[PDB]
Amino acid sequence: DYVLYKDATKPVEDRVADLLGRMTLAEKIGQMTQIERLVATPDVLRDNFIGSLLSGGGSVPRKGATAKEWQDMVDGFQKACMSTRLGIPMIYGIDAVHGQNNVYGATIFPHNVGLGATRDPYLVKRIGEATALEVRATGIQYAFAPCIAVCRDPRWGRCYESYSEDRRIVQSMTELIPGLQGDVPKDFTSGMPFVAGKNKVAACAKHFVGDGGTVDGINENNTIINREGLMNIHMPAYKNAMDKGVSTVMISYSSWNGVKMHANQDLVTGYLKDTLKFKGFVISDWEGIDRITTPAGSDYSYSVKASILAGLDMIMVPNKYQQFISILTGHVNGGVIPMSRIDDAVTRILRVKFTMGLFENPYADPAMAEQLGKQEHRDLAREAARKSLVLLKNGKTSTDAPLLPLPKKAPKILVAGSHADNLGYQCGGWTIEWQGDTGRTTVGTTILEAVKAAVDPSTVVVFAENPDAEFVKSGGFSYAIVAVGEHPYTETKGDNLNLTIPEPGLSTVQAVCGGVRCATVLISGRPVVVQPLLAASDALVAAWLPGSEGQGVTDALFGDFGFTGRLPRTWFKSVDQLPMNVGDAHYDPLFRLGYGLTTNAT
Ligand SMILES: *[C@@H]1O[C@H](CO)[C@@H](O[C@@H]2O[C@H](CO)[C@@H](O[C@@H]3O[C@H](CO[C@H]4O[C@H](CO)[C@@H](O)[C@H](O)[C@@H]4O[C@@H]4O[C@H](CO)[C@@H](O)[C@H](O)[C@H]4NC(C)=O)[C@@H](O)[C@H](O)[C@@H]3O)[C@H](O)[C@H]2NC(C)=O)[C@H](O[C@H]2O[C@@H](C)[C@@H](O)[C@@H](O)[C@@H]2O)[C@H]1NC(C)=O
Ligand SMILES: *[C@@H]1O[C@H](CO)[C@@H](O[C@@H]2O[C@H](CO)[C@@H](O[C@@H]3O[C@H](CO)[C@@H](O)[C@H](O)[C@@H]3O[C@@H]3OC[C@@H](O)[C@H](O)[C@H]3O)[C@H](O)[C@H]2NC(C)=O)[C@H](O[C@H]2O[C@@H](C)[C@@H](O)[C@@H](O)[C@@H]2O)[C@H]1NC(C)=O
Ligand SMILES: *[C@@H]1O[C@H](CO)[C@@H](O[C@@H]2O[C@H](CO)[C@@H](O[C@@H]3O[C@H](CO)[C@@H](O)[C@H](O)[C@@H]3O)[C@H](O)[C@H]2NC(C)=O)[C@H](O)[C@H]1NC(C)=O
Ligand SMILES: OC[C@H]1O[C@@H](O)[C@H](O)[C@@H](O)[C@@H]1O
Ligand SMILES: OC[C@H]1O[C@@H](O)[C@H](O)[C@@H](O)[C@@H]1O
Repeated sequence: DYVLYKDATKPVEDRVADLLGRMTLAEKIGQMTQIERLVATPDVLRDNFIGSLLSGGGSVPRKGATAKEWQDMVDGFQKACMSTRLGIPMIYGIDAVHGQNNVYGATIFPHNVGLGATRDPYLVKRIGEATALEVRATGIQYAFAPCIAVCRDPRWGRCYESYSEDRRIVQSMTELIPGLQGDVPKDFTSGMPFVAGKNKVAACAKHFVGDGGTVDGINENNTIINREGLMNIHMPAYKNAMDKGVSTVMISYSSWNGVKMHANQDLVTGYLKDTLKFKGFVISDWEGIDRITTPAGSDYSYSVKASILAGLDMIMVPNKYQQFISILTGHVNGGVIPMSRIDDAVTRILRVKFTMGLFENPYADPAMAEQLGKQEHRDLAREAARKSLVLLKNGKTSTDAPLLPLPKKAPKILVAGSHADNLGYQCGGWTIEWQGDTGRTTVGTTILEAVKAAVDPSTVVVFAENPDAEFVKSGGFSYAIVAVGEHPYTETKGDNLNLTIPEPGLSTVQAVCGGVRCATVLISGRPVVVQPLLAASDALVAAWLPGSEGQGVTDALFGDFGFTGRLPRTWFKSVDQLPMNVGDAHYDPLFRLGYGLTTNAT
């Protein structure tokens, strides 16, 4: 007879209910299971009725794989899922958090902290739009973004993933969501999931909640704050996310007052689901349920019970799916987890899948492949990088000539520093590899290449990675541009109690600026100890992690555009002051939140 769930003209809620009523326990638990492409095979996907796949950081089909290679991979998995009895399409997720950043040749946008510097939500919406297109270029339908953490301590390894220490700025930047997913209809019910169709992707507000509030910025640790503080600082942007129809929410590894977020029924069910009326699906973080226990994974049976009873809908396993499925099945057969809980998880997963059009377009569109790295998107990334730059100093004394903007025509100029010609360094973490990497890892333009592309043909450009003082004094240079800063990092590898840049960095700046007027470009995920760099430099720019389009930097250095970025975080005098945020009783910054010098276009 007629099968209502397969009928594209029927309302989503009717299709969900029709399909849910047909499913076995195995088919239901399958929908709740998300696995790594690394453990996926056609038989695994078919036999376990798997609901979702992901690529973790650096999980790619081949080094340098084309958009088509990605589409073929995703479609191979989909074909297996579509061959099950009910033919429920899988959804494939990835960390597309500054562009489609795992993919070779994808446009890499500035990381979130630099976007916060722009104070430009429409720019961020446009970045969401371009990112959706590059993700769909690779056949992927689901991006684990935006990170709406409000980072309250820059010692956190993920501080660069947070738009600001100020929740109001994070709130405004939730415009990423309708960029990724499309604008919701007039009349939209807050908390319903939304994706416009096959040219958009499902978004994910993460990581719920207080991931940016942990003690001493220790990643995955305890956020110790009263309910009023949680609701005033860490929660607000989730409500903007509900209003904008975010499709999914990912749970944080962190704890709130000692309770694991992955086990917190009060917040996940009581608050997110029952108060905010969230109707999309709630996903774990990677091995998030394993980490409820200490040691992690020491009581996986408890991990499954605690997380599923808390209200999580989809588990990012991501590897040991057999153990997950077996344990969850046993809990349901034993009456420990009720069928109502399973039915709720599956209703939410199917709701997102039907809403986004996945049953109508389960396969990739080969005509989208050319969206990857498209020049228009690179032009956008270049605009964003330029807008993100914060000018901290432009002259050593109030009476010096301003150094910036620099002249494009000069006899001889010097470009120097470990970050001047290093694409990997300028992109930072979550670029190609999970932790990012060094050197030419993708298609882009380094600061050195941007300088050579910008200057008059008569300008001789000399590159020296780490010149000594005599080299500079003898070189006959008009000025120097020196780029230094942090190496790429992600998650706990970025936790850092000293916040001092690696050497050589300061030593290079001192050698260069001691011999010729210099503009220092600081590449970092966060404020770092900066007084010695300032003391040496004529001009200093905080460029954050500007991504693949290094011409964004030189657009401002050479005065094609004026500097406009403003600090989205407090710049501390000393790490012993931390945590120290705008509005604090004792607020003694080196530069306040909102500080930024300006220039005018030449
Ligand atoms: C402030 O605190 C931070 C965080 O705790 C700390 O930085 C970390 O230091 C660790 C050692 O103390 C280091 O762990 C080791 O890393 C070895 C390899 O490290 C290189 O490659 C990784 C990526 O694979 C980078 O992240 C590192 O920055 C480092 O990169 C190299 O750095 C040199 C010097 O600038 C450069 O010339 C190279 O080109 C560059 N290489 C690359 C590929 O980019 C590893 O093999 C060891 O087994 C060990 O695990 C850890 O990586 C680092 N984390 C970072 C930077 O995010 C600071 O202390 C050190 O800084 C490093 C760079 C080094 O110079 C140490 O001697 C410093 O003490 C702390 N600062 C202080 C205490 O003043
Ligand atoms: C030389 O540089 C000056 C400093 O940048 C610049 O004056 C600024 O111009 C900008 C852009 O027009 C002004 O921003 C606006 O401020 C409004 C009032 O609050 C906002 O409602 C606007 O939205 C806009 O704010 C920006 O929105 C985007 C976001 O990303 C930014 O962070 C945010 O600032 C800004 O207030 C001016 N600042 C000051 C101190 O005056 C000069 O531009 C002048 O000439 C033109 C371009 C015109 O816009 C004038 O109003 C402006 O004063 C610039 N001079 C020249 C000759 O180019
Ligand atoms: C926040 O971070 C702190 C610091 O990492 C966490 O405390 C640490 O927890 C680990 C257990 O995961 C402890 O390691 C264990 O130590 C015992 C010795 O007592 C040893 O026998 C075990 O094999 C294991 O290595 C570690 O000592 C401990 N450190 C401190 C200073 O307490 C803390 O649990 C984190 N909090 C949250 C909510 O995540
Ligand atoms: O080390 C590889 C894996 O580690 C995980 O903890 C990261 O979150 C994944 O993105 C990554 O694929
Ligand atoms: O790679 C999937 C997930 O891995 C986790 O380790 C990170 O915390 C998330 O930000 C990421 O989306």
